[PDB]
Amino acid sequence: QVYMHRDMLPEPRLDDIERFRQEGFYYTNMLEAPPEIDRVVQYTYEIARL
Amino acid sequence: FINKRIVERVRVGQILAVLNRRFVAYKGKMRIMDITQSLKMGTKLAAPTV
Repeated sequence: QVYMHRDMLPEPRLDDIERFRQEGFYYTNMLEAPPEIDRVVQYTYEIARL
Repeated sequence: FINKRIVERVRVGQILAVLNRRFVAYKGKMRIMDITQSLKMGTKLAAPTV
């Protein structure tokens, strides 16, 4: 279950430094659930070669 | 007797009357390559033939 998809690195605001520090902000590329099957395009070697 | 026009006396006004053949010539930018040597067993097509 490996997918290619264009996404963006988060850019959170720093209006209050200490409150932002108190929450453990982090980013990951791990998915909570696979995407909907109707928005996935399936590629194979034959189609890529064609 | 042969029945061919090998030698003919012509007037100077008819010298250029032999220009009646069409020639098609490639321009200098074109390249002519012989690809007969590429007929070797161990190759595969991107889109296989039916």
